[PDB]
Amino acid sequence: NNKRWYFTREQLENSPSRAFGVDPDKELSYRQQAANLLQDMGQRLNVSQLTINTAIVYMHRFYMIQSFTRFPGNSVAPAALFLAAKVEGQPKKLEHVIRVAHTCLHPQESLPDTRSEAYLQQVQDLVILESIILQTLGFELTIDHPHTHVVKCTQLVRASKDLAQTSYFMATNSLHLTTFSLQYTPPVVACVCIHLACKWSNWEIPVSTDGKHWWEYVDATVTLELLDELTHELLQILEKTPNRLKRIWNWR
Amino acid sequence: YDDNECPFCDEVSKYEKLAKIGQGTFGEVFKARHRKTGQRVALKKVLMENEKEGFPITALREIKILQLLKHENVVNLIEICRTKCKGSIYLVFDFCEHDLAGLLSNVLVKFTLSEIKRVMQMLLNGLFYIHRNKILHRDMKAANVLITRDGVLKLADFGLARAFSLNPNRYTNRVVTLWYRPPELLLGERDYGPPIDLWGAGCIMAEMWTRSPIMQGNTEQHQLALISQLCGSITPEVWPNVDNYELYEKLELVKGQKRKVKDRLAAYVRDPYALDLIDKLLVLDPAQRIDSEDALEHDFFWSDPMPSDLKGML
Ligand SMILES: CC(=O)N[C@@H]1CCC[C@H](C(=O)Nc2cc(-c3cnn4c3CC(C)(C)C4)c(Cl)cn2)C1
Repeated sequence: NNKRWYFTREQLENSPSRAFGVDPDKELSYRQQAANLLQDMGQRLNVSQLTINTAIVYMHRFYMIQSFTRFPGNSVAPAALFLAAKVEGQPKKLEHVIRVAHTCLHPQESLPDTRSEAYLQQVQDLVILESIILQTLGFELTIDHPHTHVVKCTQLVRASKDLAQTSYFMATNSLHLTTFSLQYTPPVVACVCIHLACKWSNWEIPVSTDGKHWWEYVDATVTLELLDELTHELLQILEKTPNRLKRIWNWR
Repeated sequence: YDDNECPFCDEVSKYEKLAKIGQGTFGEVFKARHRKTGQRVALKKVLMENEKEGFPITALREIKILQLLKHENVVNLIEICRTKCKGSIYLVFDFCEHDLAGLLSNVLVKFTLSEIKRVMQMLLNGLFYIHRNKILHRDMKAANVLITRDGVLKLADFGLARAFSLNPNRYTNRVVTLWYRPPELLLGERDYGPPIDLWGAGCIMAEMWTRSPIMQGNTEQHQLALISQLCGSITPEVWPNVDNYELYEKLELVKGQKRKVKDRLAAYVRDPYALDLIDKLLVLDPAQRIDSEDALEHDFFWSDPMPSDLKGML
């Protein structure tokens, strides 16, 4: 279904994890930790940001069905990434993903012997978990990211390299820091990102000859009221994220 | 994990297995009945032979392709089902009563020129769609062409299908069953495209009258030889730049063969237009081989008797 993986704020409040006593703010942190583990492993495995992003959506969706109480982020993240790398055509070997997941999670520990029963078991745990993910998502693994739509818009707005690059940054961070991917369509999330990037860079996109605002050419549902509400939410979580805004900060 | 929530993946037990229908060349295909509605479906088990890297990347590809392709002349994936040690996965498709290989191998079955036109029309329209969506079928054969009880043709078995693009492409040469394999592949091409599926369309078209696969080789050399005895011989004059990886580098080919496509089939076909289209499909140079678009435009589909609905048979 079209609305299967889109949820109301009330649906997000009454999450599987909430049913097992996880506070809303705790659940958001569990999601942010998983996205960071996916980014850390992804970087080490040398997979694309697209692959990492796909694995983050899997994780987000997975936890609208399953509870953090039953499935820890540190167990689901490696399986989600192993799956996403296969889906996105950058397959990484099972032994490889396991070795990287281990160093991220236990820097001081030493990987068990690849002949041990303890290692054979963690190999099996990943396989089992990948299968649980496939089934939770109901094999709907093709993800539309808003980065696709940002590229389209930042061109059909004639933005500086800078503006476009700031927007992609907003898009990536919206996956790490928010549940926008469970609430708003990628073209809408793309509008939110371009809007915030403009506000941050003091860039103003002029009104079209027709009298239409830029976003009306991207998504018909989109309103300035919503854009301002969503940019404010995203900016606040970004201000809470140390060194993240430094990345886009114009010091001149 | 024994007792885990799974709203979007139903257990295959919802369908009742009626009969195995895939034992020849393929793995595990069953005809089955929805236990509540009676809806007939086909269940294809995802095979876990030497699967050391979790869920098969091959199956992920097929599923991705099946989910993308939504067209009247392409098989329809209804859903994916699980089965609550180790436990299987099934691809569920709407059931199709017949298959082209079966109807053709049946002496009692008889097609009019009008219906043959219709069959080819649906087939080529399916191919146009899939190719337009950047997918190569790569396994064109009568047995992979299905027909519903309502006379609707569906392209089936996308297990070998793959997405294609627009420096050179290195696609797998281990593609297409031998009898239906185009010259390009037999000459070692890895940067191929939609024309491979059209060569297969040609072989099937000719099979609509001959009732038997026109070129039944035993090895790649035998196949290449058989092709030469029908389509003339592989010449840089006939096929510009053919002289590149073989032709001379072993692959001992003929040199005197002359095109007999229209002469050898002249008996069975009789209709001029049908013979002309087959001749344009079984073209050696993939670049000179007609595409689905132009094939659909061919006078064969636009002259009397015009294409008609399938009632032959039942
Ligand atoms: C017992 C019985 O009734 N026998 C009939 C005899 C005529 C053909 C019919 C059939 O094959 N029907 C079918 C098959 C598929 C399917 C899925 N995977 N593959 C196929 C056949 C295949 C060999 C191409 C591999 C689908 Cl999707 C729908 N209907 C079965």
